[PDB]
Amino acid sequence: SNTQTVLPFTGLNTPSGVAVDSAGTVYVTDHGNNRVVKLAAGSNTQTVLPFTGLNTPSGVAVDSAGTVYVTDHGNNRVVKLAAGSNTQTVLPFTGLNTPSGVAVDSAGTVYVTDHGNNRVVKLAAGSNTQTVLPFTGLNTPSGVAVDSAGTVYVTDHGNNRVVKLAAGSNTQTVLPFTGLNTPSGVAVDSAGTVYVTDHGNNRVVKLAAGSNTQTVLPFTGLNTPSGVAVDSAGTVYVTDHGNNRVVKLAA
Ligand SMILES: [Cl-]
Ligand SMILES: [Cl-]
Ligand SMILES: [Cl-]
Ligand SMILES: [Cl-]
Repeated sequence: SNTQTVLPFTGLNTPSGVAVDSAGTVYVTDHGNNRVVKLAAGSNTQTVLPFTGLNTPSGVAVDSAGTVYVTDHGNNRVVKLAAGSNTQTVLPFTGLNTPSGVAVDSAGTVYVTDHGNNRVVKLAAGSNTQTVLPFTGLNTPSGVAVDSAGTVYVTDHGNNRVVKLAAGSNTQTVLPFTGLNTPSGVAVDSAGTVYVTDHGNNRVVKLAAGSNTQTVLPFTGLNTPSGVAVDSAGTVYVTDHGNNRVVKLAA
């Protein structure tokens, strides 16, 4: 599609992350209002998720159980809320510094871009022991995504590039995007196509698995886009950060 739609959220303030679940419900970190909002497909009435004490939250993810995970950026912590629960829990990460993105794989492993420490950390389901992933040379990494094969994709924000690590690998590779400015968000769909918010160029770009030629998606009028998600139908959702809105484009 080249007809973008603005989702009917209301009262957003410089939103920062977006996630979409298997039913098409959209979840947004409403960064400047210290809250997380949720909108079912076809609804025009958002709700606010009952997180507690968030400080300029940045990243959001939703797992197969519908549990919502948020990087509570200003509190140096990651929290999660089971669907229909009113009580969040704090995940047992250690040493985080303004965390910025979060992803969860099919095994429940939680991946976090530990932004201010230039690293990516992960926690397995039920574990208290985080691991630092063997990326190298990251500058203020800003988004993370993980595909069905366990390959981890990271927007290396300060180095204008996207890197990936295959499961079990100790050596990253750089994806062949071109011309990125301070990339923020990243998403990967079931076919392995990688979508990136090219933050400083006000555009969203994508790269099919095996391709060396990116495509620019036909969004218009974006301002410093900040997060991206893709649903099972291939619809791409972007937090249009500087325009206080969320926009989508069917494939
Ligand atoms: Cl901001
Ligand atoms: Cl901030
Ligand atoms: Cl930064
Ligand atoms: Cl910005």
